[PDB]
Amino acid sequence: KGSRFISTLQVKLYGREGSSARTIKATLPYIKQDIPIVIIFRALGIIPDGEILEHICYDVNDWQMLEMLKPCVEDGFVIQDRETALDFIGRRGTALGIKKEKRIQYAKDILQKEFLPHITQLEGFESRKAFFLGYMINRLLLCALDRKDQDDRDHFGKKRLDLAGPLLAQLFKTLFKKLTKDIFRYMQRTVEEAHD
Amino acid sequence: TTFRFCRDCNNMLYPREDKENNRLLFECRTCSYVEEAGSPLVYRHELITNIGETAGVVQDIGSDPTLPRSDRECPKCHSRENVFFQSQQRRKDTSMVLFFVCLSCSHIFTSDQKNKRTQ
Amino acid sequence: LPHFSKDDYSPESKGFVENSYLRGLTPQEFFFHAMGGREGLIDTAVKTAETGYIQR
Amino acid sequence: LEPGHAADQEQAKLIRSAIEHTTLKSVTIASEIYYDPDPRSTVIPEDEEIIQLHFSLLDEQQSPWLLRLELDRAAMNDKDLTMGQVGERIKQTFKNDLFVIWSEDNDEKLIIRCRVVRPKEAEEDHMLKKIENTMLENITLRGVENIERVVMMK
Amino acid sequence: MDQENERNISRLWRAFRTVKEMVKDRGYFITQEEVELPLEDFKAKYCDSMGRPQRKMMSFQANPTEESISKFPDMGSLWVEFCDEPSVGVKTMKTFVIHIQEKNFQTGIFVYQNNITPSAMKLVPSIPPATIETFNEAALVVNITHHELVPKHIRLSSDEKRELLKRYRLKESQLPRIQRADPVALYLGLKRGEVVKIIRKSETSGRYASYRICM
Amino acid sequence: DGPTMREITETIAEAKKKVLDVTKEAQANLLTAKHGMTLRESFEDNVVRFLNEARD
Amino acid sequence: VHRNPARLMETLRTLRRKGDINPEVSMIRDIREKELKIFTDAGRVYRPLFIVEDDESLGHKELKVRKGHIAKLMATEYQDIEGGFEDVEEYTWSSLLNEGLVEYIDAEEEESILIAMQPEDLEPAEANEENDLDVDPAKRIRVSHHATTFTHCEIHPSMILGVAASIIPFPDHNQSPRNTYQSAMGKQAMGVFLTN
RNA sequence: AUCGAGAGGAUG
DNA sequence: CTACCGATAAGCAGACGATCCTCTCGAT
DNA sequence: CTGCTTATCGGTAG
Ligand SMILES: [Zn+2]
Ligand SMILES: [Zn+2]
Repeated sequence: KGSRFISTLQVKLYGREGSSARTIKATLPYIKQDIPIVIIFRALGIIPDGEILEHICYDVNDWQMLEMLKPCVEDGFVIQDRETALDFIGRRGTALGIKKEKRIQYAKDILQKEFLPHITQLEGFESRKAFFLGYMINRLLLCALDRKDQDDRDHFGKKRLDLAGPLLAQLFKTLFKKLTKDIFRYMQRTVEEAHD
Repeated sequence: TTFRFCRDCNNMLYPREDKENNRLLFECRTCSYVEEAGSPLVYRHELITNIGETAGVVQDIGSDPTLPRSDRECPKCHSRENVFFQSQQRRKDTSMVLFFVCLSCSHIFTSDQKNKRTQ
Repeated sequence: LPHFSKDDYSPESKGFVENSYLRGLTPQEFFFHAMGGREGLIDTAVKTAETGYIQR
Repeated sequence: LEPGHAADQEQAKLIRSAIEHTTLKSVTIASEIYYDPDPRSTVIPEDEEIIQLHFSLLDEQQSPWLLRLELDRAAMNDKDLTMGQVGERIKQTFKNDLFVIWSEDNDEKLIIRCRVVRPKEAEEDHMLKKIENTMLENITLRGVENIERVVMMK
Repeated sequence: MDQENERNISRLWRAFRTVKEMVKDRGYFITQEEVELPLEDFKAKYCDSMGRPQRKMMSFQANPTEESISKFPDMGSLWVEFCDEPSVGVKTMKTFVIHIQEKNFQTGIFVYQNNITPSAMKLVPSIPPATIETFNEAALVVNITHHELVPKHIRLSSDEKRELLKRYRLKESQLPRIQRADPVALYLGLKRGEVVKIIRKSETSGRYASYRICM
Repeated sequence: DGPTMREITETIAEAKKKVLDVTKEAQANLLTAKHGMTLRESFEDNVVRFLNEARD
Repeated sequence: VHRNPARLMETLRTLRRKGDINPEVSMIRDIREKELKIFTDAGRVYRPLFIVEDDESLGHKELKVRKGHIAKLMATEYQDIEGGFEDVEEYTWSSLLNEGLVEYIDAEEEESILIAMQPEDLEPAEANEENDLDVDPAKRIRVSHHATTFTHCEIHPSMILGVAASIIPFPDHNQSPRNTYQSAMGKQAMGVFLTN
């Protein structure tokens, strides 16, 4: 019920089987490169290692899971603090140094809107999005170790049918908002005149 | 493997050799804390892995209707009630052995006549 | 199909039609033979556009 | 086959196992690192005499960190292989810069032990991992690269 | 490793053999007695006082058959050398050229064991009129023309070639073509212009003859 | 023929049973894998042939 | 998260079967993954079907809809034929959907259930028959019920078909691609297309 | 007449 | 024991995608 | 489910 904001997120796993060190990163909307996960969590509200791993892995018994994550941590010892956890997420412009306190407030709301716009899109929610981002990771790995199958794409329960109703909807909505801004553009041309 | 974390700060611990008395110390690159080691085991790879085979087993499994029901007996209790399934570990070169779940008691056993098992 | 248990690699489960065209297929059988025959029409539909580009 | 032979299967089997590619990787249960300090007395109880007969006191160092290798009693039957032939192709790879021990096929547990050696930035540890990496995907045991499953068809 | 000292020698022996077959096939003079030299008599005669195979002890010149002059008054003087040294820089290149330069040969074959440095390949063709060639032991353990799918090729002469070009009224371009680096075309050693003739067999008409110009 | 129709269903029944044993075997880890292919690959190949030979 | 979905599930399924929770909305309990997904999205496709339940007292495991239900169902479809002078009229389809006898099942929820095929021949008792004398030689060979812990049961298999396809006589005696042809031609035959 | 879309026929 | 050359392994991009036929509909 | 361009790797020469 918030139009059609198709904001698509991907969590990738770099390097193939038996490679040097397999590092985990993610694609975020309105951002140039990919970003190590450990930076993302710190940029949310979770700071310390081992607390990070509690959002991701759920059973502190099964190690291989854990031994998978050494590469990521060892990639984030360069950012340990709340504040500049978002300094790395500030490559939007070519040295927007004019925004040292504004790039943060550019990043701060990017994790309000562009990052998982469902779940919620308000202010006071960070542990809501962490447990999830940290559940995508439990899946992405629960597969790379080959403990569960890949996801099937032609499964009929994982697809919907855009009927006459919602067809009209995504049309009428677009129409109405066109007419709505035909009013504004007419109002700026009254007072101006009286008018009536 | 089982590696460990520091108190106070709460991060990961990275190994170190004691030059003098020859022993093993972990520590965080944040505060300074340093604890002694337990087992000499620092790293482990495993290419052929016996775990992952039997996941998702609960105390609420003898209810799922989509699982098949056989005429085995538990070598401990003796109830001909049980449910079963192949290796949940979806690899290509895996084996076709069954894993049964004693319902009157709660036990776990296999159909593999050869190959020793420790669960 | 949801008319079967899990982990069942027997003939009937995995698409062997016991019955002949005369005796008549059964419900599951019907549906399997369906998935099959379909592959025919699929190929001739979209594979020919290659077998005909080759010729050119 | 060579015209000199024809229906001698035993000949073909040889050629099969002189051609087929086999990496150290395909015969490894698990690789692992340990802190073993006392060279003569190991901290592990599974390796009492290895380590008990080696007979190194015929000459007669050192290295701190150790790297163990469990092997699968399984693929020592199909692919034709002996512990020795393994060990040799290992040392032959690096040359005179790492000690290497092992047990006999007769034993119940097949194992390898290795230790870096011996120059003269500490951080000695990370790299040791990139040896056990090179050790798996890059070590030939017998046969020609690019070749896989080789079939005995008549 | 005492078997890897025993195979290394055996492979060197078939490579030796294959070099012989090629030299005579260019048009030079070798007995079938010299080629079919058993593994015995080679175990000694070419090693040292222990069993280590001396390469410098194999090198030999080569003279054409009295029949080859009738078709090629040019072909006359060939020399082959083997080498102990694995890596061969610009320093080893200086030695061999100077050998021929004064001996006044025309063809220089050099069989190495591992590979040649690009600092050595730079100073190869820059010393005419004569020409030098090169081959990897590992690519000469087996003779390639001694294989089914390969038919026999026959270098034909200059005054000869003009005959093909008149009696099919062709232009140089119009012939089919063979590659300089081509396995066979090296096995004989072609040139910019030299034309082959190929006597392949056929299910249509017993024998069919194709001609290829070189590139 | 009635005598034949019977004989056909009985020539499917000893070939649906020859499959139950090749499963019954593979499931107690006695089924040796053919050189160069998976244990599951030699079961699959096995059964599929058991059912084709059954029809012809 | 929730602890003990033993009862939490059963309470959800009880209220939908009464009609309290909209019969559209679907509910997927996952034992072997420890998950519970509830879906309310628009576009899910679903279908019938009947319900089965061992909740029966002196009569093992059986279907819910009894012969008595069937009667009140035809005492409706005949009632509005001859004497339709307002003689207390009721008992439609939606009456079933509320008395809890039919459940709208979508594809995702189709993963957790064990559907039967033939109501009668799929839970009567043993004999058995298979190779046991005697039967009709000329009739077809059916799988046989071998698993018995059913939950649902299909309405009638012919219902897998479409509008054009259900025109075909004995489609289960035809080679499959043929029934697809007739489907395309049935739409190009000729007759009465509307009475007006 | 021109540009644009969709449905159908023949190889199944 | 450092810059200049050169030669190769590594990684983004392209221009193709059956023949013929019948009809209907909306558009600057 | 590619020929061509861009990038980082070793070789011998200032
Ligand atoms: Zn600390
Ligand atoms: Zn028990």
